[PDB]
Amino acid sequence: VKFPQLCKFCDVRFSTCDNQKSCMSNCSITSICEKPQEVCVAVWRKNDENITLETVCHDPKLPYHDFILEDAASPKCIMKEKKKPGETFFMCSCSSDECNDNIIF
Amino acid sequence: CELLPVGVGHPVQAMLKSFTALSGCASRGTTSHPQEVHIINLRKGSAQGAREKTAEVALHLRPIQSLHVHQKPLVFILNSPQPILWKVRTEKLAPGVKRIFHVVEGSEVHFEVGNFSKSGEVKVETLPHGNEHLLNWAHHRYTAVTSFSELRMAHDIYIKVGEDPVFSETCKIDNKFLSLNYLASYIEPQPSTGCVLSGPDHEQEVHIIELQAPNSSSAFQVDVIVDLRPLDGDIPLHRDVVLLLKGEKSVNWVIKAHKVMGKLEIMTSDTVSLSEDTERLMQVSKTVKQKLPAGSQALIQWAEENGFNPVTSYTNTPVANHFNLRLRE
Amino acid sequence: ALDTNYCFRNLEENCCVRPLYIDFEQDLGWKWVHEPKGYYANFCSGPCPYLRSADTTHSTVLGLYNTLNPEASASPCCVPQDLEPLTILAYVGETPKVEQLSNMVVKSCKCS
Amino acid sequence: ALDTNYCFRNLEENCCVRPLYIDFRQDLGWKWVHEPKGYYANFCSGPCPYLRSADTTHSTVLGLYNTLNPEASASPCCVPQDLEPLTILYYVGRTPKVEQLSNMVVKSCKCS
Amino acid sequence: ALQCFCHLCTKDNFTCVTDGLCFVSVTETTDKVIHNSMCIAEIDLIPRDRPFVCAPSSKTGSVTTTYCCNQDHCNKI
Repeated sequence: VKFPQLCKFCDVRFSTCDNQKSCMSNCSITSICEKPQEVCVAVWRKNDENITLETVCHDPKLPYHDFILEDAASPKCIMKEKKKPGETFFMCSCSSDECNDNIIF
Repeated sequence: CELLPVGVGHPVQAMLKSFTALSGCASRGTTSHPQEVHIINLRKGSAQGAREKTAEVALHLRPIQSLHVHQKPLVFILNSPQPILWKVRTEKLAPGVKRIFHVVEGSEVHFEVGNFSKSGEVKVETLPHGNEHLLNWAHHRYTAVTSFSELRMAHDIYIKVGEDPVFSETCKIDNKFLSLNYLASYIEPQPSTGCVLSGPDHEQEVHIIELQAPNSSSAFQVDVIVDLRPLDGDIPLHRDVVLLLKGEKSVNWVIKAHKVMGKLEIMTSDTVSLSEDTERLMQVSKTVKQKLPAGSQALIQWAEENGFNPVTSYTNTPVANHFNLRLRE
Repeated sequence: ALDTNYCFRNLEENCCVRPLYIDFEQDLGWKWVHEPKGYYANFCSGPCPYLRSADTTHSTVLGLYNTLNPEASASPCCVPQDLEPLTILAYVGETPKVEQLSNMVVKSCKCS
Repeated sequence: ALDTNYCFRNLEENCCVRPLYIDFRQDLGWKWVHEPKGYYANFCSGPCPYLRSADTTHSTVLGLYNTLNPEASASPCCVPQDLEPLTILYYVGRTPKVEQLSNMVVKSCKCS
Repeated sequence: ALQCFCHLCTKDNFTCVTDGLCFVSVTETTDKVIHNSMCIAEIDLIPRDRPFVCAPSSKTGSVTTTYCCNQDHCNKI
C-alpha cells in the first residue's frame, strides 16, 4: 500500500532567501500528507523587499492558486519561472521525502 | 463483604486434581513372554451417591517415554466390583494389537476408536477381589505380568504401556510403589470463602479468586488451571469479564475458558499461560505483572480505583490447583 | 511462531527453541525428584535480527537501533514466551507425590 | 530488582539497565516526529549468574545447570521485565496530533 | 480478517489472520536471501496514518524491500 509523503507544512512565512542557487526552507515542521496522492510543492513570492515562502502538500491533479505543476513527479524541488502581474511568483514540484525542505533555483 | 463458605450458587468453584494409585508393581521380565499383562483392581468409591446408574470409566494409552509406538499384546484384566462401561482412548498405538479385556459379569468393552474392536474382546470371568489372589490368577494363565496396578473409583486412567528397564525382573506388590508410566487422575471438591456484591451483568463482570496454596510440597512453580464456562447448556455466550487472581506462592495460572465469546482481562500477580482454545474464542488481554495489595477490601478498592467496578463477587480458596468459574446467562 | 516444529527441522541461528535434556540428580544435584531421572527442558538461544517476533515496540526500536547502530551492543535477547508443565514423582518422607511442575519446558522463544 | 535507581546508582557487572540515549533522527532515521526529539530507551545487558532475581522455573534450572556446567552456554540472558509508555507529537497536515507509544521506557530487567 | 502468509507458521500451514496488513520483507545478503512474511496487527501500526514498521525501510548496504500489501495472500513477491 503506497503511503503518504513527507512534506513541510509551514503555510504563510517570511524568508530571507534570494539571489541564491539553492537555499533551505527554514521550516520547523515536517508532516505526513493527509492523503496518499499529495506531493510537495513550495511557493516563493518576492514582493518589493518582502519575500514570503509557503510550502505544503499539493494534490497534483488539482490547481492550487490557479496553476498546474508540470513535473509533479520530480524527486527534488526546482523553482520555475512563474508569471504573475507585478509579482515574482515561483513554484516547484518534488516527489521525495522532505524534498521541499531543500530548494534549488 | 461478609466471609461465608462458598456454596453451589457461588460463581467460582475450586477443585484439586492429583494422580494417585492405591498400590501396584511392575516388571521387565515379560520381554520373553508373548503378551504383556496389565491389571486394574478398581475399588468402590467413598461417594454414596452411586446407586443405580453404572459409571463409565475411560482409558488413555501412550507409548512410554522410551518408545514411540507400542505394539506388543496388551491384556487388560479389569476387575470391577460393579458394572462399568469401558472406553479405550488410544494414542500412538499400531493397529492389529490384540486388546483382550477380561471383565467381570455385567462389564463390557466400548471403543471410542472401534478399529481395534475387530481385535478387542469382552470376556466374562470370575476374578478374586484380593490383589494377591488376582495377581496369582494372571500367572496361572499368562506366566508373567508386565505391570500391575490398584486404583479407586474415578473416571479416567492414564497408562503408558511399556517395560521400563529401571523396574525389576519380577513383580511384587508394594503400597509405596508408584511411577509415571501408570497413574490414575482424580479430582476432589475444594471449599472456599468469599462474598457476592453484584448480580450477573450482561456487559462486564468481575470476580475475585484468591489462592493460598497450590497443594505443592516442593519449592518451585506449579500450575493452577482456571476453567470458565457458561452456567448451563452448550450455548456460547458473549460477555466481558475481568478476573482478579491472587496467589500467595509462585504459581503459573492456566486459563481454560470453554464455550465463551467476547473480551477477557486477567489481572494477577503470577505468570499465566493461556489455553489455545480460550485464546481464539475470546480477546483475552495480555496481563500486566502487578504486585496486588493484600486483603479482600484492598483488592476491591484497588480495582474500584482502576475503574473495574462493580466487582461481581469475591472468592478465597486455601488449597487447590484447578479453578472453575461458571457464567450465568 | 518460533517453536519446536520449525526450529528443530531447520538449522536456525536466530531466537528459537533448542534441545536440552537434563539429568536431575547428575546435572542439578536433585535427589528430591526420584522420577523421571531426566527430562527435556529445551532452552532459548540465538541472536535476534530485525523484526523477528519482537513482542513490544521497545523490542522493535532496540532492534532497529542496533541495525543502525551496529556497535551499540544493545539488541534483544532470545527469551521463552510460553512454557508447558512437567510432571514429577517427588518423595516426601515416605509418601511419593505426583506434582504438576510448571514452566519446565519452553515451547516458544521470542526476541524481547 | 534491576530497576533504574539500582542499576544507574551502583555499578554492577551482571544483568542490569545500561545508559542509552536514542534520537529519532541521527540514529533511528525517523523524520516525522515533532516533540520530543529524543528519549532514554534504556536496555538490559550483563551476564546472569545463578540465583539473581529468578524469572521462571526454567531460568532457575538453567542457572543451576550452568553453575554445575558453565560450558554449555544454555543460561538465562538479560531481558527487560517492565516497560512504560512514551508520548510524542506528530503533524498530520496542518492539524497536529499527540499519540502515546506504549511500552517504550524500560524500568527494570530480569534474567531470562 | 485478512489472510496473509506467515512463512514461520506451520500449524496453520503458512496462514496468519490479521486485521492490519500483510508484511513481506525480502533481505538480500551476500550469500543468502531471507523472506520474513508475517502478520502485523492494528495496535502495532503506530502512527496509523503512516506506520514506521510498514513505512519504507530501504537502508544503505543491504538491499531490503520492506513491503506491506492489503489483499489476502498478497505478501509473496
